Amino acid sequence: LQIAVGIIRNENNEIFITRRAADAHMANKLEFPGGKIEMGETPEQAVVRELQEEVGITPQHFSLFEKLEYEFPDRHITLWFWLVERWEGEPWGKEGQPGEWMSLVGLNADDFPPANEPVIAKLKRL
Ligand SMILES: Nc1nc2c([nH]c(=O)n2[C@H]2C[C@H](O)[C@@H](COP(=O)(O)O)O2)c(=O)[nH]1
Ligand SMILES: [Mn+2]
Repeated sequence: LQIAVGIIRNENNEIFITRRAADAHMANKLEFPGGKIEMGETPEQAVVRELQEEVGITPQHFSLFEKLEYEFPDRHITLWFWLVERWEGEPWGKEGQPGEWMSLVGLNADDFPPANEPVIAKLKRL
């Protein structure tokens, strides 16, 4: 299971975070909008499509900030963390999910999935 997520951050060094549903894997956890990279699709396409679907924006000139693999108690997933600094549209809860800007400095890794630990840390430096 390959996963593409977008680390969306504005000029104010804030990132746009969303909270996962109470009945989803890693429920109630904070997260970077993202989803499964589908067949016949590239990870770059997957992140654009996913952000469009989840927060209504289209990533532009983004880079791969981090790529890693994590083993959850019942599944193994590869995460593709894209740093998105330019985009069209305004990020919002397009799928009716909680969404808001969060200072990079005040992020608490414990709030996100354990898989994001290194990314969250590395983030506090760029
Ligand atoms: N969207 C998203 N999923 C994440 C993050 N970290 C992380 O482990 N995941 C995991 C949780 C899910 O098992 C999977 C995403 O699949 P869904 O979007 O279908 O929930 O990847 C993250 O920052 N964003
Ligand atoms: Mn998702």
